[PDB]
Amino acid sequence: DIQLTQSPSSLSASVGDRVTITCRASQGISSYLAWYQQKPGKAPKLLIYAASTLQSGVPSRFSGSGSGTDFTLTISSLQPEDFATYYCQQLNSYPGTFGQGTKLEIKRTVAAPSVFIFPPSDEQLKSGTASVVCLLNNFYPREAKVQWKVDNALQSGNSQESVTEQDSKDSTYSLSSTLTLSKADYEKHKVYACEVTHQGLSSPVTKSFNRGEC
Amino acid sequence: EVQLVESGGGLIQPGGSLRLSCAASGFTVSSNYMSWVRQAPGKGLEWVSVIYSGGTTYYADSVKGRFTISRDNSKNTVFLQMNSLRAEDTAVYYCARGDVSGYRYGLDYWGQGTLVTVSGASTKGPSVFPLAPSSKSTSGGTAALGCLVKDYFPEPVTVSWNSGALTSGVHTFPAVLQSSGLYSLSSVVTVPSSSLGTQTYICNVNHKPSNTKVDKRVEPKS
Amino acid sequence: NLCPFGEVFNATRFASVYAWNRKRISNCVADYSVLYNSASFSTFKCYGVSPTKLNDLCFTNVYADSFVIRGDEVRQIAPGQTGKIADYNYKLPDDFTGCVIAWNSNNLDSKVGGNYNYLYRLFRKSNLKPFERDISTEIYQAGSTPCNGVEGFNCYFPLQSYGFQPTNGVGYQPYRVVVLSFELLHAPATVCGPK
Ligand SMILES: *[C@@H]1O[C@H](CO)[C@@H](O)[C@H](O)[C@H]1NC(C)=O
Repeated sequence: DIQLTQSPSSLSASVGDRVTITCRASQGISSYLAWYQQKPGKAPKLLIYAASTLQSGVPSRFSGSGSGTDFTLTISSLQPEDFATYYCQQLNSYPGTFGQGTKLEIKRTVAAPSVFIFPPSDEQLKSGTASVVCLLNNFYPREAKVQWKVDNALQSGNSQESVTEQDSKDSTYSLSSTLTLSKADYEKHKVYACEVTHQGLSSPVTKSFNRGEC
Repeated sequence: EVQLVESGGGLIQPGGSLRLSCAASGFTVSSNYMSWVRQAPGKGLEWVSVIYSGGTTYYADSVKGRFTISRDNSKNTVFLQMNSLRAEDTAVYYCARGDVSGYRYGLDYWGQGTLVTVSGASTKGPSVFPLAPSSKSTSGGTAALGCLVKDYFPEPVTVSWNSGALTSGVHTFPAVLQSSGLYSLSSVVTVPSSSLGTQTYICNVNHKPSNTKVDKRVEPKS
Repeated sequence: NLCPFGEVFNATRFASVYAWNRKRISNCVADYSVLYNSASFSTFKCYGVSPTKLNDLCFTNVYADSFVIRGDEVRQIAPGQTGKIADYNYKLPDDFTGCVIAWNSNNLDSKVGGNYNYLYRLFRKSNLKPFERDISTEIYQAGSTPCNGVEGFNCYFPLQSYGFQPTNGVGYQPYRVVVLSFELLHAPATVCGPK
């Protein structure tokens, strides 16, 4: 059995930095190893084949090295578009084992989120449920906090969050938090608000609405 | 150019059978090694099967006896017949050109993927609601509006804006699995406040597993 | 005189599997049990015959097919097998009567840096017929567009190098293989042990 130990698991690097990822094989696999780059929601893309041969179309800043057990992938001058998960793969024998993956994050300057609050639609309220959405747009770093408040009571357990994958152009994130409550509960309160806390905000920002365009 | 197009994915109850297809154009499937690699949601990659130019087939231990790979030379398609499916087989299945054993070239051309969801749960079409841009003191010059795609099963849903014409500022968020066992997703877009009266914004939601296709118009409240 | 097994087994260089070597052995005395009683071979499988009974038996012609492959591919040098070796390089018939003898040759056939003198065919449109030797180096057309001897996109070099390094895993190390095919025809038997 050939075991592939790929390290690091994650790594954050600034633009223009030189990034190295290692893959280590349990047995001597000669030059039978490939490197893939996988961007969110897309199929893997072959970067280097035969351990060191760069694939056609792949930029010159990508390079492969190593033979036998220790292999490395280097990105000479990291670009924002280089954000992806990188996988090594042994091509020596079946079952063509892939590495664990290395999630590459682009280090960027801190960017504060742009906060937006959405009341529930009348179409949804007719159905018998209310979903209040809080959007946090284009922020860096990924660590943000959305706190729901309904009549100044801090809501807990009735919200879910979703964060977009890092941007290819500006390297920022976006977060969507949804406070869900029944139509009956929704009409018991007037003020709906989400207070956002982030590194790029000196004071927590609160965007709110009063149920009934008030 | 070289294109590999998968189809046949979707929801299948445990023990069920599914037949994935992979239509290739840009190379001859019968003159090539054609592999199938799968990816469990949020996990890594795993080779599943391969078909040689000469007819020889090979499978990964986890699928041996349940999966069958084949091809149609006249259609330039590669098939993977998955039988006796279990929850562990829930993954995005990709076909690729190449082999993984003694093949130094690796997998160069890959399909877009097809989500196979092995679950006992039944198919449910989404409900698309607008995320009403609150007409504030115009927010300077930038306003945000969106779509809430609530309670669908299984994944995925595809959200576009203005039939694909609007791409700058569009953020489609990863779906969340609610306590109901259903997914919910949102796609927002930032547009200038000045175009909130002049231009129209339509979100096109497509849930292929239930043949639902909705085009919701998102305009501000009054 | 004595059958030249030393010429076959103890050769300085071996062939690549795609262009396997064949040695016709006829009109001589062969001690098959002196081969079996040679403590060195990692494989000594016989099909349709025994290595001891082999001695007191007569054959019309005996062939010695020698070549180098990696250890995990030695399994393919058997009747009814599949893989890049059985399919595109060396195929044995199902009704095979003969012996398959292999041994680790990492000491002789693996250079520091990689031995690029040993090749194997990776691409072929169809499987080889038993005992077929395909030495074509013609650029492989994997698409619709003709190649015209130019390697490129969808135009492959059919043969691939083994790249044997001394640091390789034991299964992925070079192994020397010798296949003895026993032929029995209406013509008189010129190869025997104790006649
Ligand atoms: C090959 O060489 C060894 C050592 O010199 C010898 O013992 C053996 O008999 C030889 N093999 C053959 C087939 O002659």
